[PDB]
Amino acid sequence: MGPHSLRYFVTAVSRPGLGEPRFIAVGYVDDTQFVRFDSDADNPRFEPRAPWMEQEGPEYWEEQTQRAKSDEQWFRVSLRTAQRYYNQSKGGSHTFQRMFGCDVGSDWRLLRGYQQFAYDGRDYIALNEDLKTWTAADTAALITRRKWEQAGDAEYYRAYLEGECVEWLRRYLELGNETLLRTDSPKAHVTYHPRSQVDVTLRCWALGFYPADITLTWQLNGEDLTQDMELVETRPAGDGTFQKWAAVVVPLGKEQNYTCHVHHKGLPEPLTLRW
Amino acid sequence: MIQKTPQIQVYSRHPPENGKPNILNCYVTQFHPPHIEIQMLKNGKKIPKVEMSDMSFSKDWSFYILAHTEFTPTETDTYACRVKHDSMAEPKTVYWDRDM
Amino acid sequence: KYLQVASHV
Repeated sequence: MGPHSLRYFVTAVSRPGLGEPRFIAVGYVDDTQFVRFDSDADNPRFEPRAPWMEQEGPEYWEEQTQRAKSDEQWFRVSLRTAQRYYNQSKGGSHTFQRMFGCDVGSDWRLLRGYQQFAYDGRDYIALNEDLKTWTAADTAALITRRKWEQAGDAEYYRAYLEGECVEWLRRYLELGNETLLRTDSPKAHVTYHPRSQVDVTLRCWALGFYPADITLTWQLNGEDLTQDMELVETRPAGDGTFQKWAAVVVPLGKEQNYTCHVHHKGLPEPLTLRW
Repeated sequence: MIQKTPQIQVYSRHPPENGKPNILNCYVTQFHPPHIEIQMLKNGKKIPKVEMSDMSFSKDWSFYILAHTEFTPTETDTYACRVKHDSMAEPKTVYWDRDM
Repeated sequence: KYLQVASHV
């Protein structure tokens, strides 16, 4: 069946004196965004962001919009509480984030579930892998943890992660089976760039690949490098595929000694390129 | 709250060819807090029709966003992405380089 | 499918 994930990334940011916090939730299947909710609209609604979601009927959008609106109120409260727990100066913008969702392996049994939270960009509380206990990041989040233990909330999240989360991931993969599920293998090449009288930069490119995960490295004679290698962050092309490059500075006349290596799910055998 | 300075890449969707229509991307990542100002420029002038992705964040909580616009590389035109962010004591401009 | 947070912080 090969692995997949459903994930939501949710952010609220306070703007004191200038209105209610701005709240945005975005949903992904694997590396593909498919839904959003943004509180900055006259009439905010949960909305499709992938073609294959557009034929979900109105009851889907209604239910999801109700859940997102409840979350919006939860985030407003949490921003206020966290500020009190951490004894911060009033005024000032703060952020609360949540990331949650499910991964499946080669069956419809949940491989891993997530329910993690962050305040001001740093861990606050997260549900452990057992889906039974909580890791509190500090003594402020310990207050929250005791509240959530007494409520039995781990059971609530466990039920979602094992049930409805995986059910709907399954449905999304069917709706977008065409585009999700594909593997676009990287097209690779090396470019050559004079640097000085003594050396040159060789740059090894991987273009148009999906999914985003890839390994791209240079070697000097079968061994990984004893020198600096520039490796840029994997980056979106905009059209649903990804790009990456790795550059080495090498002495003139020794260009043939260096090999670029590309590993990706969509490649029968790893690629080896040489200038 | 620890501020994280945005990491910026400016690059084309397709390998650039002079005179051929393309898309210029400005991918800004690994920043905090989420308020950010991104603009793209051609020859030092703001480009007016710039689309932005919905902002999201990575596993490590840091925010990212993709800005892009239509463009046509030529031998003499130049392109840049200018980013303002609270982590930075002034705006950061990154010029498009067809080798990167 | 989106799930709202059960309890307050």
